[PDB]
Amino acid sequence: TGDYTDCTPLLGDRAALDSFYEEHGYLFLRNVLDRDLVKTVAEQMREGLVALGAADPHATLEELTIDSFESVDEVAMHDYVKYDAFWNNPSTIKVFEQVFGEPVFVFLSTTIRYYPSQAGSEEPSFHYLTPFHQDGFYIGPNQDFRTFWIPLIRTTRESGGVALADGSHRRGKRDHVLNESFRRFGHPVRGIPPTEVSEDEHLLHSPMEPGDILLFHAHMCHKSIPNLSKDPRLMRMSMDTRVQPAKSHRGFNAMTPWTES
Ligand SMILES: C[C@H]1CC[C@@H]2C(C(=O)O)=C[C@H]3CC(C)(C)C[C@]213
Ligand SMILES: O=C(O)CNC(=O)C(=O)O
Ligand SMILES: [Fe+3]
Ligand SMILES: [Mg+2]
Ligand SMILES: [Mg+2]
Repeated sequence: TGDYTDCTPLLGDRAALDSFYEEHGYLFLRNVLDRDLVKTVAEQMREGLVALGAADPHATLEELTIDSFESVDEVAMHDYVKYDAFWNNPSTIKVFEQVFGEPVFVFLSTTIRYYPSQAGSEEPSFHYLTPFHQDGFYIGPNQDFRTFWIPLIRTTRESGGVALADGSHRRGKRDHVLNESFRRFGHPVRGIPPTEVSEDEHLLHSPMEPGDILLFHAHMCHKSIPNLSKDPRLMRMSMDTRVQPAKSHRGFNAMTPWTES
């Protein structure tokens, strides 16, 4: 469980950036998004949690917690968090265009995540997290989109985020099988057996700061890391969308907001 390689030095170099991405199936970029814009999104999520998660109205972002992710009306949270305005801000688009080397289309769907620490819990609720999977298994038909994952407040090794299997995107779609320990809508979801992820596809996770981006290939095998933070005990607050060349086919998920899919 190593660390992401910082790819920010490669942004000035089309060839070098693409070569890294091709080999590894991800890019980790530090301090490339407008931190004021990110903070505004974080504070929108915070206000949603005050209104819907019974979060402390006087807590700072890092003091924030909620009793239960599940007790929060996720549909209502989408009214609070103004992600489309963020993704489509010129400063954000510029970074996306640097990554792709061409004009882009940002998905109309974004997933917002507000996961409290469950350090010390004997029966923790982590069924709302994700098993090993590839976004391309459930998004298509085109497979040239990339997932863009951003922290809204900082993450730590203990507070979690997403773990990536380095270079796991080079053998196409992998088998996803029912996993009863991960659920959406009472339905179990499908994941890649952890045994079917090679020891050679080294698992990576680094702490990230608001302003940072993690992005990865449609066939990158990745999974949630649970929040077991204690000192500091932090929420993990993040959001993820998908982005693709403006010219590429725009599928169902690309055109359909989260609340309707
Ligand atoms: C495979 C699992 C984990 C990734 C996706 C996910 C997520 O939260 O990213 C929840 C499941 C529902 C889904 C149909 C969108 C597919 C999911
Ligand atoms: O953030 C998480 O726990 C899981 N995220 C993803 O699977 C993603 O962004 O594609
Ligand atoms: Fe995913
Ligand atoms: Mg107080
Ligand atoms: Mg392939």
